[PDB]
Amino acid sequence: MQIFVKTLTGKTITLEVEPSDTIENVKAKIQDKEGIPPDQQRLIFAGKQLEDGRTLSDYNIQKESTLHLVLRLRQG
Amino acid sequence: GSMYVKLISSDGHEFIVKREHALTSGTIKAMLSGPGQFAENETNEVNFREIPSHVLSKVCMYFTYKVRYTNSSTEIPEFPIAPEIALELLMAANFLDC
Amino acid sequence: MLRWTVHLEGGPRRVNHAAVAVGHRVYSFGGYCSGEDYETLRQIDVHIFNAVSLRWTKLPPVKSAIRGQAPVVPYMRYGHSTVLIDDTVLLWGGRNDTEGACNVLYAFDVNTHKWFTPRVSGTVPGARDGHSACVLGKIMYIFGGYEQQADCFSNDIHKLDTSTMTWTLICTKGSPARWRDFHSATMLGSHMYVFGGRADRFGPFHSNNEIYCNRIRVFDTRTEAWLDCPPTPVLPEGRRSHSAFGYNGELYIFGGYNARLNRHFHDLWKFNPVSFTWKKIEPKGKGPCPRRRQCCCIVGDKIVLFGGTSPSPFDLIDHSDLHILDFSPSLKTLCKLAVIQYNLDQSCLPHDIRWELNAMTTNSNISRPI
Amino acid sequence: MDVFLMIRRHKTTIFTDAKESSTVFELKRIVEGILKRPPDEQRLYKDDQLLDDGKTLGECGFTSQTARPQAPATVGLAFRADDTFEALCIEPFSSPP
Repeated sequence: MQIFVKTLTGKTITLEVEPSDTIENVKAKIQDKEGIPPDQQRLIFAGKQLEDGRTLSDYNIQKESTLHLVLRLRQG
Repeated sequence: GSMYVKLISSDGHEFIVKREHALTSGTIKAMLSGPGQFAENETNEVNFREIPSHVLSKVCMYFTYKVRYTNSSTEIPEFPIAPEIALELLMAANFLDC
Repeated sequence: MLRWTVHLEGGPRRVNHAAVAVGHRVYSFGGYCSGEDYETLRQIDVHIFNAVSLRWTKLPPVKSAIRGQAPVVPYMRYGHSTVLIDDTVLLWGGRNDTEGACNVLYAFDVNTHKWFTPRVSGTVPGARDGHSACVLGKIMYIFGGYEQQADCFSNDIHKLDTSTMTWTLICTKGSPARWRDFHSATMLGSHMYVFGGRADRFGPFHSNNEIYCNRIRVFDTRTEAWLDCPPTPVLPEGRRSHSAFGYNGELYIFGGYNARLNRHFHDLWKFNPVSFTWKKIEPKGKGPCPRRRQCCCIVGDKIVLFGGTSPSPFDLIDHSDLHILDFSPSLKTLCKLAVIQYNLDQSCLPHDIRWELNAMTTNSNISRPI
Repeated sequence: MDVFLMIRRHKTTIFTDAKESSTVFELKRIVEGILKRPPDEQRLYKDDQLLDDGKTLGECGFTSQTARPQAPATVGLAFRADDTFEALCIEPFSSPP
């Protein structure tokens, strides 16, 4: 399957991901496609912050879904 | 002191300007408060043997502009400075501390 | 009238630094820069801008005071705050990429350049970044920011009484300002004016409901109450990472960033607290490109504005430049600018004037262009 | 609202300001205080146009938009000489290179 990850600015990343992948796994995939370390990433879905332990199925994240990505504001 | 003071250019033009406005110049302020400038020994005038009238007239306009627009916050025209006067006006402003 | 009179390059390339003016010299501490190391433990940095000579310098590293004891100095960080009280800079908060959480108060003597960590007591605020800091007398007020351990926006005010080095979480009255970070807080008289910042529209937690504040909030330090404020007919766009400063009794905000609009700013807005009104101000001259999280410090009637981040001409750049906003340009200043603009020969000017012209047209040597 | 003026005679230039609504006669009172000649011994001009005591500065063509502090408007001044008035004469300022 595929999911989308979008920051509030507008950058959109496509990820080919398994439904059994953890949130930690998704952050690792985001680092590969963009070079952003996982500890600078925060993922939100339907208003909920995603825990690194749970997986995509645990949060009812189906296909074509968009996750909201928040980054550490090192540059304010 | 007197409401107005007299500033005389090297070429003998006399510019009569408000004392409050002339105090924009640190140099003139010091001159107007120079030794003995009291009672009937107070001259209320300054003679600039090295500033010509085309420069001193612009300096006086700067005084008026500075006093009028101090603490102003609305869009105002800039103070115009033509290329042919800029060097002389810079030397006059440095000498006058304004 | 107010004018951008100086634009210099070659300074520290920093964003999310913090700075204070000590007389005519601006002390800038730390901050972030793309491509540089914020993971391994390093000492924080101090650069000094002399607003008379218009030169940047950098202080040397802190050495160990006694053999076997580590140098006393904050680690390199960004998102911290600095305030000045008499001869002492108080540096607090901020973070780096790696070392988790530091809420240790650091003090820096502006004359000896010695750092120390005064022993504090009371309710120490949790470590955070993007908070505001301001002072009234010997009291430092910390508000807002994003708490590292609690993992939330804050709307607490913690005051530090530097006479006893005692922290207090203020039990405020009135409706508190919304939890937020990268806002500003500016003391005019005894009132703290809080403007802007990133926030969430439902609570203190990130929830993909991010908003940019523009309703000014006022805290009276005397009664320790948030005030009910009148509406204003006009107001700036919401933004974070503007700079705020109080000049001649009025609040000014410059620049910043609104992520909903994806817009960087280089506007200047004036808030008069007596009439309680906003006005947009247009300085003469070019001035800085739109940017965020620069620092601004007041030197007399001039604002020294430097650093920050802006879209490249994620494609962001960090700035090494510096701008001076002159609220009251002298004729000498106006003429120097004219002589420079018209490219006139300077060789017949007296040497004191030529020194000033040279000062305003010579880069420093802290950085080279990226 | 406020007009900024240079009142000029021979090699004398008075920098002064006034309201658009103030009168030519009020301007003569300013001149009287400085140069010690009463209004009846004064003629004031906008270029070649003689100005009447009872007219306001706005009525004479001066406006705050056209008499700004950094570019004041010129008012010519002539004094009574003996039986008659002297010719209006404004000596030019020096010239830059």
